[PDB]
Amino acid sequence: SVLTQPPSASGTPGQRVTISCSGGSSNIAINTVNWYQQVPGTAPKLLMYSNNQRPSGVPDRFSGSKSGTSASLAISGLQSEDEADYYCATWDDSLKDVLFGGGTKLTVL
Amino acid sequence: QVQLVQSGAEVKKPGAPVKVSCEASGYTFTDYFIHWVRQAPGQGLEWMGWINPISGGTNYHPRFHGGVTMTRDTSMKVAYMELKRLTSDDTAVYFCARGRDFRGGYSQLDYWGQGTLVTVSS
Amino acid sequence: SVALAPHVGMGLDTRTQTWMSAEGAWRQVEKVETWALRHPGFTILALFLAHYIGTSLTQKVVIFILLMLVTPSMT
Amino acid sequence: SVALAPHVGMGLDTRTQTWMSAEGAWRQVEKVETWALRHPGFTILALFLAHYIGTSLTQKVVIFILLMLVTPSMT
Amino acid sequence: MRCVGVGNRDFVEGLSGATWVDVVLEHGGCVTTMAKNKPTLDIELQKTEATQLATLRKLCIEGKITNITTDSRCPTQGEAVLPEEQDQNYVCKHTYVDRGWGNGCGLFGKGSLVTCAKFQCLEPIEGKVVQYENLKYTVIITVHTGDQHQVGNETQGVTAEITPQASTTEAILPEYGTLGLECSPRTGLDFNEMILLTMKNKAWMVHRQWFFDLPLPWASGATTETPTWNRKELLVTFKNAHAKKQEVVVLGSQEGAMHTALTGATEIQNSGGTSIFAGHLKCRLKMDKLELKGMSYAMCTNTFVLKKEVSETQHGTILIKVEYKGEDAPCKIPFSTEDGQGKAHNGRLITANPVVTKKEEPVNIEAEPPFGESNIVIGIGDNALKINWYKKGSSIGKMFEATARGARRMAILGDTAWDFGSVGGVLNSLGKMVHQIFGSAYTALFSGVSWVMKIGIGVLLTWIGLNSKNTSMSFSCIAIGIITLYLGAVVQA
Amino acid sequence: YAMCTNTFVLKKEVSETQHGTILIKVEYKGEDAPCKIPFSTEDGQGKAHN
Ligand SMILES: *[C@@H]1O[C@H](CO)[C@@H](O[C@@H]2O[C@H](CO)[C@@H](O[C@@H]3O[C@H](CO)[C@@H](O)[C@H](O)[C@@H]3O)[C@H](O)[C@H]2NC(C)=O)[C@H](O)[C@H]1NC(C)=O
Ligand SMILES: *[C@@H]1O[C@H](CO)[C@@H](O[C@@H]2O[C@H](CO)[C@@H](O[C@@H]3O[C@H](CO)[C@@H](O)[C@H](O)[C@@H]3O)[C@H](O)[C@H]2NC(C)=O)[C@H](O)[C@H]1NC(C)=O
Ligand SMILES: *[C@@H]1O[C@H](CO)[C@@H](O[C@@H]2O[C@H](CO)[C@@H](O)[C@H](O)[C@H]2NC(C)=O)[C@H](O)[C@H]1NC(C)=O
Repeated sequence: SVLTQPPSASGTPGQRVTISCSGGSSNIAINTVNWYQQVPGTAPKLLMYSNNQRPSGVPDRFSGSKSGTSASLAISGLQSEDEADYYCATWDDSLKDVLFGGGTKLTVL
Repeated sequence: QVQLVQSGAEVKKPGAPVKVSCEASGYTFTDYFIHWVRQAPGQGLEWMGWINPISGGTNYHPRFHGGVTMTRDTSMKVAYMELKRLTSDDTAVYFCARGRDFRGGYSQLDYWGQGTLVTVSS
Repeated sequence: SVALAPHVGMGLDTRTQTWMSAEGAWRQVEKVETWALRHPGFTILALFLAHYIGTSLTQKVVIFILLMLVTPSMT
Repeated sequence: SVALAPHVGMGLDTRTQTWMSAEGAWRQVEKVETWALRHPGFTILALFLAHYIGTSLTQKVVIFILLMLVTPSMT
Repeated sequence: MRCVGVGNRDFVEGLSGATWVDVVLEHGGCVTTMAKNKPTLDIELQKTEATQLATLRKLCIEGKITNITTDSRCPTQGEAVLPEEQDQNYVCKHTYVDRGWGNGCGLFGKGSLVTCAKFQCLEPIEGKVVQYENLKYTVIITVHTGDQHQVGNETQGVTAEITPQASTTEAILPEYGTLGLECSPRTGLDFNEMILLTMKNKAWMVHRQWFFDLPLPWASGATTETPTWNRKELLVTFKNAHAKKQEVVVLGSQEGAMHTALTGATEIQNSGGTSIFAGHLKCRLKMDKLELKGMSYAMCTNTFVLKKEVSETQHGTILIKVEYKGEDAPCKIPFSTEDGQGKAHNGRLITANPVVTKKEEPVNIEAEPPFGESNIVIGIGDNALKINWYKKGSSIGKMFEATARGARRMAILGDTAWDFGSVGGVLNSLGKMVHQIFGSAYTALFSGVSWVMKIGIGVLLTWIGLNSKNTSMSFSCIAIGIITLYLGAVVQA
Repeated sequence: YAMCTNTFVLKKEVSETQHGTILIKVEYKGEDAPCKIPFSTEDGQGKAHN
């Protein structure tokens, strides 16, 4: 299989918006998902270095987990500086390669 | 600190091999991975292949076996990737990232460099 | 380690083939064969033991075949 | 390897310790013993086979020990 | 119809008193059943899903020794302890080292030393047990309606799922009546001593007794994020160099080790819950309510054309795809078989009474012609059709193939194999009891003994019977030996 | 009491007791009056009472 996540829009007032990542029975349903956000034009940083563990990203407002075949991320208190493209990447074990997603154009008003 | 210089961006012509150097110092380079993820303009970034500096071979993405090659040296702690064939398709900036050897950490790309950029034209 | 003692004969019979029937059908005999080709020395000892313990023909041949099977496997 | 033919008994030994001696000393033996305690059914057949083959207690004992040892190690 | 030329499907004919026929539904294969007057039908088992699993004894097939510590004590001063000894994550042993004035101890001799290390786990391989409460089988029954898109089609049919609680089930058919199933899942495959083992994206079924004796670290399987692993010493290995110091290694990962180990296990593809394939199940067919569906219909007289050429299967079965001409009545196509220059009807029509429900869509008529020359007639008119076909097989060859198939079925299904075509009778029950006693004796006596040992023991037993004067013992042991050869040759499949 | 005339259903599975005995727990959904539970044992390919 292959993962596909949708691009979506949001607003600068704080609200829970869910970046859902959908996969299959061999790539993400058994393995740890990894969440990336990139400021456009430069090197993406890592947002979640485990399934639900953040190394140094904006704390207490970026938290998410995965359920079965789906992984999701939740952001709270999203302001304008959070304008970024969000990536979910999971390790595929059947094809012995990591499976990066197409990308979300998360625009915040 | 630990970082990757990734040398400087260079652009060439089709039908010739180009090289992208990628040095990461500041830590024991042997244990950790190098991933070489490509990123196209206005497109999502896809990962291609690991290189274990100590004993590792190329494990490219299925799209890219026989399209790229990866080498490394342990003394200078640098990983080399070169493009054996430049078509019109590969017009993007190629990255480096440190990866863990954990099964849950194959996608663990904690640190990234600047990003060496290469485009092809006449 | 765990690589030893497969449950080849575990007896949970099924119609479809197993995980690795093709290799596992012959891997043990392959090990014995490659061990024998590597080391010819044990053949003389096995022949000597069988000849000087085997009272009859059948006893001698059984002793020889068992000795030639056990040692490569016990290696 | 397939971990079925350990690099043992090559003769090129030295005072220094091997890669793994404390465990490889008893690995194969423990496999045989856990097999035997798990499945006693083969013991009856081995006893019969050793007993009805031409019987001098030397022959019976060696046949029984070999036959009970070979099947576990080489399944 | 669904079962045409697939997995050596057979046809079990005949019905007992009150019309129950016993059938064991081997998975990966299927059966068809003709009747005295009732329409034939084929049953195939598939997708024996098992849901709502429970996890116990998750093992660990990799290590990562992160923190290492050591301590020494002078000779004749007791064993040197280490503060990092009583934690629930450290594994170590005591070894002896020689100490001198060059090492800081005044007394010469052998001294104690320890080297303890924390043991992170990586890549756990969880073990899952299945309970009979949530188990579900699924058998698809297809009637021989002779549809255009019915041959070899895995989609057509009606699902009649069965559970170990509700054993009985009545499959509803489209205007054919009800079929009564009395299958018993508590026999056949036994999941009480079978444990599903899932690692990475692959799964397996291993006998429970064998799933605790394979040497690896194991844990409670409570997924509490801090598993305190029992028997950590087995994976980590200490090496002591020539006297002197002591160091610790990790011994890599056991991935391919486990993949090699599970040689005799089957495969169970788990995507949602688990979908255990390679199953086995015994069934009973209460066939009272099977309408022939063609009692009122009449034998039409219009001509018939065929779409594709006559074709046969592996068995004695030919598949004919005929089409009906310009008469609007949905009729009952008659059928007959003829010989070369004479007129003799012997070819059995394997399917039910074929009926052309609609003018446009063809019907797939399949039947069993006799050996040798065969002529086929597809109507009452002089110019209906003539299908001449030559069958290759011979009667003795057919009997030999049937005996081979029966022996193969007996090898896998064992004591319950008598139930496959069993029609209620004393002789089948007597053979069932006798073979059950003998099979219990045989499996108990040969348990875990592999195929090469089976064939060796068999040939040795045959020889010991070939050189004996005790006649009764000779024949008993030679029979056991021949059976042993056959089981050794057939096993692994 | 009278004998029941409606259906039964298993709330929980059956299980042995290392003595050759079963514990079948049955719920009676039929709204009718308290009735004696009918029982019979069907042997293999036989109607005999064992
Ligand atoms: C092995 O399998 C992989 C896929 O699993 C094959 O990768 C395929 O590679 C071709 C060319 O390298 C890709 O075509 C490209 O598609 C993009 C889509 O936007 C298009 O824009 C390009 O112009 C180009 O046509 C193809 O998509 C890709 N398949 C994928 C990614 O699923 C690979 O070629 C195989 N190797 C063999 C057969 O030796
Ligand atoms: C196995 O059985 C399925 C189930 O019927 C078969 O699928 C069927 O396929 C045919 C054509 O391939 C469909 O015919 C339909 O005809 C109408 C009118 O001409 C047209 O409008 C439709 O677009 C379609 O072509 C039929 O509906 C379809 N049955 C369904 C969907 O239930 C299948 O062909 C059989 N064989 C195999 C090998 O699967
Ligand atoms: C056991 O090993 C761990 C491995 O990291 C050590 O933890 C480090 O301790 C040093 C000393 O203070 C710190 O500077 C590091 O930041 C620690 N690393 C981590 C990841 O915590 C330490 O030697 C031991 N840890 C114990 C005993 O808890």
